[PDB]
Amino acid sequence: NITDMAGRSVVIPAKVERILLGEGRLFYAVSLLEGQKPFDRIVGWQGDFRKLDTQTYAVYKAKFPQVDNIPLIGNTTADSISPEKVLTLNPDIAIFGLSGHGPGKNSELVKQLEKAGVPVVFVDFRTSPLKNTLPSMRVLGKVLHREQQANDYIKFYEDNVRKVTEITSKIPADKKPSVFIELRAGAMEECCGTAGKGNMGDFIDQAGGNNMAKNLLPGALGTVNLEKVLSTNPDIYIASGGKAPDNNAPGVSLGAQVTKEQAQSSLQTILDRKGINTLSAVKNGRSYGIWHNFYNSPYNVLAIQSFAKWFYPQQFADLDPNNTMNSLYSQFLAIEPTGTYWVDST
Amino acid sequence: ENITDMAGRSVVIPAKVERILLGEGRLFYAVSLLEGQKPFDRIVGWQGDFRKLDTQTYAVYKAKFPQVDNIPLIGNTTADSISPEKVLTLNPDIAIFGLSGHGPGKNSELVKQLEKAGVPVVFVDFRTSPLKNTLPSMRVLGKVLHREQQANDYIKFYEDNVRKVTEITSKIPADKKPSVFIELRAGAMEECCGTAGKGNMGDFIDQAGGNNMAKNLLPGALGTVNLEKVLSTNPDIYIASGGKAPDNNAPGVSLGAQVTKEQAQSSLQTILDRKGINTLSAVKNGRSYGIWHNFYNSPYNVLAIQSFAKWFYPQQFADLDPNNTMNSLYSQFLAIEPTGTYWVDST
Amino acid sequence: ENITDMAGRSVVIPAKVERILLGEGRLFYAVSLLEGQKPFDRIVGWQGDFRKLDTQTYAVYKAKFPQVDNIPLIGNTTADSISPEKVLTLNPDIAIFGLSGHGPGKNSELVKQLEKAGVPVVFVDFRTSPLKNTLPSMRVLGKVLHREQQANDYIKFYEDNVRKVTEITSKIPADKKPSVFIELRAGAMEECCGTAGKGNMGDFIDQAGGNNMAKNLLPGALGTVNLEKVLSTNPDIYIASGGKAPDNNAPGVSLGAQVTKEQAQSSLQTILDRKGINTLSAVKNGRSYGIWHNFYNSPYNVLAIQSFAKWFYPQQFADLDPNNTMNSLYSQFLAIEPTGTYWVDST
Ligand SMILES: N=C(N)NCCC[C@H](NC(=O)c1cccc(O)c1O)C(=O)N[C@@H](CO)C(=O)O
Ligand SMILES: N=C(N)NCCC[C@H](NC(=O)c1cccc(O)c1O)C(=O)N[C@@H](CO)C(=O)O
Ligand SMILES: N=C(N)NCCC[C@H](NC(=O)c1cccc(O)c1O)C(=O)N[C@@H](CO)C(=O)O
Ligand SMILES: N=C(N)NCCC[C@H](NC(=O)c1cccc(O)c1O)C(=O)N[C@@H](CO)C(=O)O
Ligand SMILES: N=C(N)NCCC[C@H](NC(=O)c1cccc(O)c1O)C(=O)N[C@@H](CO)C(=O)O
Ligand SMILES: N=C(N)NCCC[C@H](NC(=O)c1cccc(O)c1O)C(=O)N[C@@H](CO)C(=O)O
Ligand SMILES: [Fe+3]
Ligand SMILES: [Fe+3]
Repeated sequence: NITDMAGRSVVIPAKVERILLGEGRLFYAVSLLEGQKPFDRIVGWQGDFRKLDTQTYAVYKAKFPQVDNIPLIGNTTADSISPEKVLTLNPDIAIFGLSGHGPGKNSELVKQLEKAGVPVVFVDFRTSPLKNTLPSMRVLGKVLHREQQANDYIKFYEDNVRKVTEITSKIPADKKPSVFIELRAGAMEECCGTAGKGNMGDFIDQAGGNNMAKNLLPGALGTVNLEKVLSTNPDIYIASGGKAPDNNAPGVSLGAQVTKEQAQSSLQTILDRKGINTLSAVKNGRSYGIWHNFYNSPYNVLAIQSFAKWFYPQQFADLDPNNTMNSLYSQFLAIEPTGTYWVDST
Repeated sequence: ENITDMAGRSVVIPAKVERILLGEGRLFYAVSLLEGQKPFDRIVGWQGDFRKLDTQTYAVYKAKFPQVDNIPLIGNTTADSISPEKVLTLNPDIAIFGLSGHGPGKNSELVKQLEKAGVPVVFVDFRTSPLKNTLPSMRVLGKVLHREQQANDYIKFYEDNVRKVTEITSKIPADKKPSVFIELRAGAMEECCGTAGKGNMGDFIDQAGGNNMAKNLLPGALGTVNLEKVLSTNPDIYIASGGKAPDNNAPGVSLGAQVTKEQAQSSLQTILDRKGINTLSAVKNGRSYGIWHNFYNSPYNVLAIQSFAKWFYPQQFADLDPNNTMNSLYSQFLAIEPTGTYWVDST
Repeated sequence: ENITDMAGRSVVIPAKVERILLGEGRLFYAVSLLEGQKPFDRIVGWQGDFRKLDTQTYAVYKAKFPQVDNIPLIGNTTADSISPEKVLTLNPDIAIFGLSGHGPGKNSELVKQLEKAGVPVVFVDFRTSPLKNTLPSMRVLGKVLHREQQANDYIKFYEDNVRKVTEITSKIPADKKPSVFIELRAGAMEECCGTAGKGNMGDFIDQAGGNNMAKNLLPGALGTVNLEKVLSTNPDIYIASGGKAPDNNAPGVSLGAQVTKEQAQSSLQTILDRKGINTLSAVKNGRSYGIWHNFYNSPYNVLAIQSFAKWFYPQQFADLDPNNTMNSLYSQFLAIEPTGTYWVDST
């Protein structure tokens, strides 16, 4: 038996072959365990990975066209999941997130699955990445019978994060740069989405930054008004996005099918917005883009490294997130790394 | 032919023993010193604490003895989870229990049931009063299990290896002794900070010539002291106990048979990086250490008394090496090979 | 409604409060700023520290309110002496506790008992982290006791009176600051010398633009530094805290509601005449002072921050008078008349 991220006891199945993904992008944690056979044990998933990660999807489709035939249990919201379609896939395990675009610990679907005799595991990369990322992988390892892959990934992760924390854990608060992260910048109805005590805030903390929204918000995600950002006038501005290159909607283009030219061109649009464009950080060129889906992925060590190099350029001159990304893919994944997951303003 | 156990009770020695019941699984450690190359041959069943709270030492014995998985578990990790029915159907001819711990005590119903069933019960203790009880416990186990030679051999080994410490620390006056705080299962409890009073690992601090800051804060062998009380006392030496497996992302110190030094140093450091702890003088000065938790209930505890002495007086015990003591212990008495890290220093 | 206390815990605000339990008696000081001319009307019971460790302020309130003697004492001066049974039979509708001090903390059993009984518990702090916690504590007490107006009035008063200091001392560079040692309950402890680190009266030294010599000697808010370490550091300014009653022949500094300037100066001098202390440069040069100890846990601590700034930079704060601040505090908020000596200079 194991304790999941909701504190609940889960009896590990003897053999797993029918994994249900409550949130599609929980695939990222699964991908680190399944080696060259990524989709072999997925009976169905939330449609967020296919619809909100179109780039990473297309790359896996070109090498694995059977991905199109994995059933979508819903669209991009917990409320759109048919519990009936879920149960007819006869899962032998269901992986859910404490938060996100899929069911949480108190949903009806979780109770239905408990009545059906199906083990449910809660992980978390989104609410409390710092507390939860590694424990989540340890647990997924045990319940999916991929302890070796999991232990390998934890060692890789700890080592690559320790490269940052060995330095930033000793830096005193008054020497840290102030940071604002604008999630899905440009692309929300009301500006400005950001992270508080949690989510990408954990990355700012680890990378030795000072999140200006840490004390403005009670939860992991929330909203701060444009004028509050202008008034705080933080040292460093970071925008997250995952927009596909050939999408004329507002947002930052980043992901597997994005070139540096397009990442720079679209970040600039984001930085040219009224108000934003007068920020000291934007004028001084301390303005950056990070791929949004790192907000819910155990690949988040790539962002902690990208934030650290932006917060202390020379102290992390020698650190290369692209090499960490390449080591990750070659050691663990079944596709080749492409595209741009981070960008600096021209 | 009768013996007095650690509960003051007389126990008549069985003519032949072949079905030993272990009230606490980790009481196996005392048994292992007697059974030579046939460690599990006489164990009918045991509490699940050894298998579930000592996964590393378990796995090593499993690789050499896969039949260990088939020894029945009479419960999980608490006295209240033991089914007395499963116990009695194993038809034990002796039951070994601890005065304290994760198994039944002298006043439990199960002890009375066993007395009604005609089964001798022996109380040992390595946990409440290690200094008073460890050697008497082994003497007794020797007599009731018909391994007097092994027991007497282990007592001589133990006394000699402890005397290496006490010859020096017994002459040191109180005012030249270091203040010490031991945080049991540091990082891994709900509320900080577990420790030992007059008993348990406190006995080891006493013997090794240290001054346990919790000796007078607590009435019993185990208890709790608040973080702020530790900060305020600001002791010269900080020690954290743990037994966490390397592959366990829960909080705590990794130590045991399957732990490397790098793993032990990295995980001790996490423990020392916690708010409050990290401002301790002992932590800043590098007088910060890790000890394997299960020494809190094992006659192998001479290893800890030695590690403490070398931490309490580094140069006066430069020449003492607990690893040589462990290697001699294993080769003389056990059926497995010593591996892993049972003690670590901070870098 | 709901609020966040000083332990990070959410507390549901009672609709009406009429039975306040004080975990530490001297938490009364925070309550007194809210209750106007009816100070004791809503107190069901309190720790005995206010009555036994603040005999002077007690006696003054007794002369105007003799019913104070009938408020139940839930214990003496230590968390361990509180009967949880007597507490629960008072049927409190709220309990106010301190993160630290002579009453229960966030992890005590009594706090859990009260949670089981359906009684809201609020943690405040004037003692561990006065700078971070004093004003947030008052805002919170305001909300849960339905005295938001009084609380907001006191915060404005406090901020303004502290700003009179910080406007000046916040711009002073470290190398122009005087070194300071504060000896808590000077002369009156078994082992010299109690003091404050990064917290407690240390926060006041920081705000008043001083350099606390124990800031980096200690991990916690309170601790101990040896006499010789003080002598060696030989700080610019020496401060002794006390609250001893005039007619008490025990050692310590006399300060409080019933102490005259001459009793405060005479008793400070005894404290400064002690072996070792009397060779300090600060003592010989007359930069030696007394501060009333209970400011170590009171939202009236703005009086200590102001007394400190005036000792640290006499001419820059020539025009500042902490006595006017106390009188403005008493007249605006309290139900008694200010008397006695809360601070003293050596002649
Ligand atoms: N399209 C919707 N109606 N909901 C979206 C899903 C869940 C929601 N998402 C976010 O708040 C969010 C914020 C910033 C950036 C993102 O990518 C986001 O997905 C959400 O998290 N809701 C909370 C509270 O209900 C939760 O599920 O815990
Ligand atoms: N809690 C909400 N109602 N909205 C916040 C999240 C929902 C929605 N998110 C996306 O469209 C999205 C796209 C790519 C990756 C993601 O994680 C996403 O969450 C959203 O942000 N909607 C905007 C309007 O488009 C909004 O509601 O502000
Ligand atoms: N999981 C539980 N509910 N109880 C655990 C077992 C019994 C308990 N153990 C400890 O207190 C303990 C403390 C520090 C370190 C350890 O390894 C521990 O096992 C226990 O000792 N109970 C006391 C009193 O009930 C006793 O048996 O004497
Ligand atoms: N007496 C108690 N109620 N708790 C303390 C002991 C119980 C538990 N112990 C262990 O997990 C354990 C592990 C390895 C070796 C041991 O000897 C153990 O006791 C424990 O400490 N639980 C924590 C919370 O999980 C706690 O009590 O706070
Ligand atoms: N009478 C006792 N045995 N203990 C008193 C408990 C409060 C204790 N007080 C001090 O340490 C103290 C030091 C200097 C000056 C003072 O006026 C003091 O009251 C205390 O603070 N305990 C801390 C740490 O244990 C706490 O409760 O967190
Ligand atoms: N926690 C401890 N063991 N000692 C520190 C404080 C205990 C005691 N305090 C007081 O008597 C006192 C008086 C007025 C106001 C306070 O806040 C007080 O704490 C104390 O100082 N004890 C002395 C012995 O006299 C000591 O322990 O050195
Ligand atoms: Fe989202
Ligand atoms: Fe235990």
